[PDB]
Amino acid sequence: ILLMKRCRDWNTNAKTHTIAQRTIRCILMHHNIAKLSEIPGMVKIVDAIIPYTQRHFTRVDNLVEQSYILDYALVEMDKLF
Amino acid sequence: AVPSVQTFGKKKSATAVAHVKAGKGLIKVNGSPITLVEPEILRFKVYEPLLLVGLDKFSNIDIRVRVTGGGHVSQVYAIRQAIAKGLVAYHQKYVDEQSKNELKKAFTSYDRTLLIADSRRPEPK
Amino acid sequence: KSDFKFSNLLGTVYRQGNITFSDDGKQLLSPVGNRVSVFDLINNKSFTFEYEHRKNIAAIDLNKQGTLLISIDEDGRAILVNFKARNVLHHFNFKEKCSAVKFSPDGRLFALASGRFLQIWKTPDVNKDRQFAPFVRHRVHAGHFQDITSLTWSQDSRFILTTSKDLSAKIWSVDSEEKNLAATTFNGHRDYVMGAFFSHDQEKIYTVSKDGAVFVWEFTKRKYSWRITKKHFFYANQAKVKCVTFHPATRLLAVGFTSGEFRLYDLPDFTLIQQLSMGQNPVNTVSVNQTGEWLAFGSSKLGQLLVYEWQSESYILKQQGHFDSTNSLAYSPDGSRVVTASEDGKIKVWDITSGFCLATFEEHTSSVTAVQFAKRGQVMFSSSLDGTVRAWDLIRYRNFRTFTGTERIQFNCLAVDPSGEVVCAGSLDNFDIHVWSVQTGQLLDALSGHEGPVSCLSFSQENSVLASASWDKTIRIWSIFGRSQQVEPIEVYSDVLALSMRPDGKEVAVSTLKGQISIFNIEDAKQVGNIDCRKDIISGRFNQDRFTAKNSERSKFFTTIHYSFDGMAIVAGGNNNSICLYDVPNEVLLKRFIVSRNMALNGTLEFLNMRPEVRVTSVQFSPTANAFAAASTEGLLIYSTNDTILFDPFDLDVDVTPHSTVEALREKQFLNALVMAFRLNEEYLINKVYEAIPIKEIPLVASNIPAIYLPRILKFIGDFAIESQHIEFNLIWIKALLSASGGYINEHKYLFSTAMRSIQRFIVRVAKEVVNTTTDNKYTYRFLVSTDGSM
Amino acid sequence: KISDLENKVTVSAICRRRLPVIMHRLKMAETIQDAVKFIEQGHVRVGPNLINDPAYLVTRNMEDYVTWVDNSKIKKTLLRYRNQIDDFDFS
Amino acid sequence: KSNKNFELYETFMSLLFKAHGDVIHANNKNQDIASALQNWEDVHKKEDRLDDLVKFCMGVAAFVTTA
Amino acid sequence: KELVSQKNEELKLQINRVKTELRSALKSTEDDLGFNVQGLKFVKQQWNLRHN
Amino acid sequence: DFEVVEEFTPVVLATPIPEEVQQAQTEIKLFNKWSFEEVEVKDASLVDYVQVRQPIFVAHTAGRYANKRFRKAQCPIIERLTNSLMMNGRNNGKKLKAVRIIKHTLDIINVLTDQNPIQVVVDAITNTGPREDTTRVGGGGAARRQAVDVSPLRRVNQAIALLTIGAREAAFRNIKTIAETLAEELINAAKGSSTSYAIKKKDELERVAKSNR
Amino acid sequence: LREKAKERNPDEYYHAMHS
Amino acid sequence: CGNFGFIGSSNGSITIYNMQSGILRKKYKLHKRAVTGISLDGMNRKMVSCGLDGIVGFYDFNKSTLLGKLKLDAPITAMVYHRSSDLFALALDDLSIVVIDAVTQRVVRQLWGHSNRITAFDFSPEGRWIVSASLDSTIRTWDLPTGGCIDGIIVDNVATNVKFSPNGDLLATTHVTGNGICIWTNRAQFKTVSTRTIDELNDIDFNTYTSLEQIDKELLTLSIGPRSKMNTLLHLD
Amino acid sequence: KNSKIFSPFRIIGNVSNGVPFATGTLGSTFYIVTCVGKTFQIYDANTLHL
Amino acid sequence: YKLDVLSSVHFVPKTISMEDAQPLYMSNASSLAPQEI
Repeated sequence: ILLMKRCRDWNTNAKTHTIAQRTIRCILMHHNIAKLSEIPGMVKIVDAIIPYTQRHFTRVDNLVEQSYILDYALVEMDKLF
Repeated sequence: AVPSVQTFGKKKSATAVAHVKAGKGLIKVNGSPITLVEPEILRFKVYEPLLLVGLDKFSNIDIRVRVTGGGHVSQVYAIRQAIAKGLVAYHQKYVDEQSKNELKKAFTSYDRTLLIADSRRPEPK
Repeated sequence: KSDFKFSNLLGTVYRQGNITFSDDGKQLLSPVGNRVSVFDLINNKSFTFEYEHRKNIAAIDLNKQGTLLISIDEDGRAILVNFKARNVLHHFNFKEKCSAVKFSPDGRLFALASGRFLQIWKTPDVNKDRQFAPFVRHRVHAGHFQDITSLTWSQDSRFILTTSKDLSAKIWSVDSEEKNLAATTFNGHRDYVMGAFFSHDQEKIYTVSKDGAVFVWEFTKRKYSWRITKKHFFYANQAKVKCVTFHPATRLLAVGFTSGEFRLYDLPDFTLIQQLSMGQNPVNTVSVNQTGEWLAFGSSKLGQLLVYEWQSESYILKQQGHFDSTNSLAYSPDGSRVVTASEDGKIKVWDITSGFCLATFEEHTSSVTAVQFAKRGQVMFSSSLDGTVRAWDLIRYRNFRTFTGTERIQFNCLAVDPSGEVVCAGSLDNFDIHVWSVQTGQLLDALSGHEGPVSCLSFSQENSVLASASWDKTIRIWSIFGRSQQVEPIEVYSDVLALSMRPDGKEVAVSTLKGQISIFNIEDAKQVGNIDCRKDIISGRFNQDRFTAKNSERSKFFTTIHYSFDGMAIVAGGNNNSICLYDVPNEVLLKRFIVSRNMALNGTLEFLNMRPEVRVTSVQFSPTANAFAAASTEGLLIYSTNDTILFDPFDLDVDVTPHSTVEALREKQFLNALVMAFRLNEEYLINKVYEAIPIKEIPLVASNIPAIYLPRILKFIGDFAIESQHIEFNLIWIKALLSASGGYINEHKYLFSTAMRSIQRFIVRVAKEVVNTTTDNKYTYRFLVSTDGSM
Repeated sequence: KISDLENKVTVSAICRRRLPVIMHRLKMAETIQDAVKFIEQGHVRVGPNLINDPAYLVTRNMEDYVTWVDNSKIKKTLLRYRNQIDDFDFS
Repeated sequence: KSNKNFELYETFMSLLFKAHGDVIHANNKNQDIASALQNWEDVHKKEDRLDDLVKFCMGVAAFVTTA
Repeated sequence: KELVSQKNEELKLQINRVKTELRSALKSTEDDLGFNVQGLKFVKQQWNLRHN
Repeated sequence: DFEVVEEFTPVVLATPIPEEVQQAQTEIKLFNKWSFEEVEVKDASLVDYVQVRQPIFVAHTAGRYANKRFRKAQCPIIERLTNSLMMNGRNNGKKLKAVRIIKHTLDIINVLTDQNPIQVVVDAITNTGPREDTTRVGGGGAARRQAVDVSPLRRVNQAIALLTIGAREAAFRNIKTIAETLAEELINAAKGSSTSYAIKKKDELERVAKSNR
Repeated sequence: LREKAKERNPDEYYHAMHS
Repeated sequence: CGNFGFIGSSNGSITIYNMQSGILRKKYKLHKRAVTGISLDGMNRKMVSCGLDGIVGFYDFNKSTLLGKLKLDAPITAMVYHRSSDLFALALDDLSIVVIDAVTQRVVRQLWGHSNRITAFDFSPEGRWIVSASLDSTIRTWDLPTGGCIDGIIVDNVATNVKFSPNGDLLATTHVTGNGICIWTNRAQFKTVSTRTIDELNDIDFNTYTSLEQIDKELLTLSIGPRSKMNTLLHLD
Repeated sequence: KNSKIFSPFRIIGNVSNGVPFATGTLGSTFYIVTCVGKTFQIYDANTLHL
Repeated sequence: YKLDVLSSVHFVPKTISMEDAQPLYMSNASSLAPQEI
């Protein structure tokens, strides 16, 4: 729960962010879920974790959506000659 | 008892009152006809109100224009403003409205300073 | 192109009269104001009927086949409408006051509460043609002493219960051959009896009173006739019974009292099933479904409507209009929702694909003035007369800035630049144009310049110049960015209202007080033309006049203007009941719509042989829907268009026939078939050839499409893909189209603007929602398999 | 004035916002007896829109713009007596 | 499997998961539910073609409108 | 508008390479983000299902 | 074939209007002598900065043409010519004097070399206005020049200033006056003779730009 | 009288102003 | 717009008068024999003259030039204009009906069928039908999209004139005898009617097309119906 | 003969042809009844509506 | 009410309970600013 407090500290940026997301990924896929639920006081920080990672999810979704202009430039450069 | 109409026009300080009524063509500035306007080089500046639309829209009317005040070129701008807006007022309220806003579209397509004047003074930067 | 039918009516969801369900529970129809509206409660949509009574409307129903409605006004002007095609059918006049009408359950006959009497008529038919005199009066009955307050029909078509304000509730037979069965007169209640209902087995008759008595009449012994076997009491303190109904097939009695409360009972044991309250103002009418599930309520003071599913105690719709207020509107620049702003002082956010107020915004104290969106339509603004303007978003639905002057001054209009940074507002009694930064909610500058009060503002969209306009006969072009603050005045002849700006940012249209419209270029300052519009609006002769009906300059001007997003058509409305729409390059009226025919509204008609007054305060075009909204005294008015019944083709000739298109399709020349159908421009042919093009040549047809049908194809694919179902086929078509012809629309940006709004709000309304739902399903699967919790 | 609104705002002040007496103090009429005749005949606008009921209270921010309409007999005879009848804008 | 009412089947499955998918997570990796939602995701993982399509189309629409 | 009109097979191959590897990287980090947020919302919702 | 008749009576007003005036009522000629039709700008890149698409009657259209940045590029080219010509110490506000000498000037370029005088003045402007230019780059104090280009508004402005000040320098105090010397300098700059002060200054400016480019 | 001229109020009208 | 009256004479002179004073405004002179059909768009931008030498003139009328002169190969009795769809229909004297549009000036529909002089046109307000009454005592309803008949009512008297309502429910036909004006009610706006040529694919027959439920198997659909059902289903707790 | 689009509705603008119209009393409102060519009309005799 | 009806152009009209006027049906504190949370 100390490392989770550090992860919640790290999560609210855009540079220190993928590090926090892969830390919480490794914890979440290598621990027990009932353990992570009944660790005392470990909902009062994941409720602060989830909207920041939702905002980052929509931001990286919008960036990977914007990345298709290279596909458009490719089909136009194919249509050129 | 004749159908008369009266309009006003003014650049800087000159003032031009125009009485348009049903006549037979004559156009007067202080009694003197429109061919004799004083500064002699802006006579086409005073002609072009009655030259954008054709003289056949002036065959039925006659215009007497008193003009006081202002300098030479301000007076002749006042006469062209009074002639133009007097013609469009006479056609507004004595012949057809389609001819009225056709005249108004022609004048505001040439330049709208023929009809209304930018009479609001300066910018304090 | 200007075939603007009157389609919807947002706002004022119920005004006066009795809400009725359809023959099934699918269509709830309500007596809004003058017209009626129909809400489709399963395929969730709404429309409003095109007819119009001459006064306010008083009683509605449709018969049990669902194929024939009759509405009837406050005086006796019966409108009969063939319901399943929205055509007005017959125009009868009953001779006196109507109270309530009711179709018989078979559909042959209907019954009418004509004051103290009772009318019994047989209906005309809808399969045969238009008659001339189709109403045959069957029988009148004249047994009461005072006016009838309601009717109920039996399950079969044999008996009606007429409950009246005189304390009798009388049972009357429909035909005189069996009249000796029951013509009896149940007395007994203390004050007025306001309902009388049969049971399922028609041996028990309930009668419900004003004070709250329920009497159960039964045919028992002491030949032997109609005693009262059971009495129930409601025991509201000082809340008399205001409306009732009783669905017999499930034994459900819904009673709404006169204090916003309603209770509802399982009647033969009289147990209180469910009791709640709507407001501090009386519920006026109730109605049930045919099958007992849905149960709708209409409160008439505030004008709100409930529907209720009471098995699982939950609602389907819950709307509320206003009481005689709609002061402005705004669309969203992705045309999916519309803000109205109401003179009571509150904002509503309707959505045009539904008909529901999905959001109120109750914040302002005093009246509101105008609303204006910015930045693709997820940030809006609202200016009040209270003394402030304020921001809102349409994601969290909350304020975040309250911009105010430091002086407690009201406002009249406002606008906001597209780069969502600055917000301008224009007041009435300090002659200025205030601007606030929307990043930090401070007052940027008191941008002065006029000599009088300003009345209408707009920012541009290409250079973001300001174009103020004020009652010193002057419009004022401002450039407020970049070290300059450049001012440029333009001087109009008469006083000035009602500015709007063309969406390409090259010219500005302004109304005048001398009944005219002008258009001005703004990189220049010369005019382009003035549409004269003081001969083609018909204001109404007031009932408070000495003068005539035409010469009096009452509302011979245009209080609000808007451009269209192609750039040519201008719609304009004023304080009179005439909506005009023009075009700019030919200066002529495309069309003129009268807005209403309510003689309850004072200045409505021209030859009438204080009051509510007809008025139109804000009109806007849709960014995509090819409709325009007016904000009248009634509510929001939606005139929509279509590619339907008007046959307006595009350079056809002798060989292009729909038969020729379909044979070219079956001979598989798909591009030739598509251009052969788009030259024809007909709805079913376009839809048929567009669906029947298969998938392996969408690159071929989207590459070899011509360069002149492309905005029409984009507009059609968007306006079919919103309410289509084939979302992968639509997405394949759009991918092929704006991959093959992407640079051309970018070099011809402006004439594709009313299409590229559509296929972008096709994506961000349904397709991105479906895609993030399947995204969440993939991530929940990946979690529920990748982790391991065995407690 | 904060607490002495108990004594001054009376009938003689709350009727002083009426359009007839504001008209008479603006000297647009001889008296109230024909000021009510003018504003009942419907010659007098305030702001952009015409006002006909002779019980209207013109507010503070509308007293500046309670003027006669264009195209009316009284505006025509006023400009005729002053002899400034600029007949382009209707009168 | 048949590509009909795709949004309704996706919201049915997400309704299942957020309603009582806790027992699914709990006795995850049982053979029955493992092969059941394994073939479910073997059918479902084809359904990101429209994800690729909308991430194309919204970006290219915004690009050719604005710049 | 000049990047389209250029004629360079090396440049368009380079664009294809940059495009596919960048979209692979962004979809990978979005995969991480979405898996984390759905697992965490499950954790919270079953805690509330226990003792809300 | 095709025919449209609008007037039917011979319209003669009660005041006798001159026949040249009622001939000019068909098509507006400059000074009632010169048609703005058939005037084209033979160079590109100076169209919409000269303005010969509006037939005016006399170069005295006194509208507000200076209270914006670029809206002194739409009042016509000969009005900008006479307004740039009006200014010195001996004359400011002598615009009717400036108009009468531009009237004599274009009249005598007609009587010498009849193309039409507004065509002569327009391609004179295009050949006069320079195309590259030098600026003082800073460098801490070194008098190093640098080569830049000139926008079309700067080309038209410097063209009318060079023509006017060349006629000033050519009739400061010698035999001719400003009217006929503007005529001779403007026809030399229209032909491209490299004998006029305008093309001398254009060749000098482009030569120093070419040199220290 | 100069002060009344500077506040002339240009919309005064009486019955006596017809001639 | 009501500010212009147009008069077509017996010597080709079409005079265009202003209306609210009666003075003459302009006078077009193109034909050399008489003029039988004059009309003008809503935009005051394209006017059509139609003279029984057989020629049709498209004029601009905001300028005063012409910009089109189509010739035809029959005399012309009468003309009618549908302004909402820029179309106009011409009688001919080889008994054809030729409808042509006033933008692209093509000969867009050539309608045969009648056997005597036709004497009544009218365009339906939606622009989908014309009704023509003709001196073989018939009344035929042409659908110009398919370019074919729909029905021919053989009325006993010869129908003189045929007009529509502004909202297309009433036909007002007067016949050669009978003092009154006969009124006909259509069944047009109550149901779609067939499009089938008479003498003496059902989707395009009945002029409507339902959307099929899916194109094929590999093309996704959505819920056939509403769209807020998904959001209500995902959030109804 | 028989149509399929337009059913005939009402001959208007015709009040008689030459046949003697008849009269009668529907209680209060006297009605006259006239012949027009193929059909017959019924008029009131208080307001002369039909 | 009585003041603006006197001083306005157009007319101005004016147990267990519920409420028909709300911000949103769907969001319901699942739409909060993360800075505030």
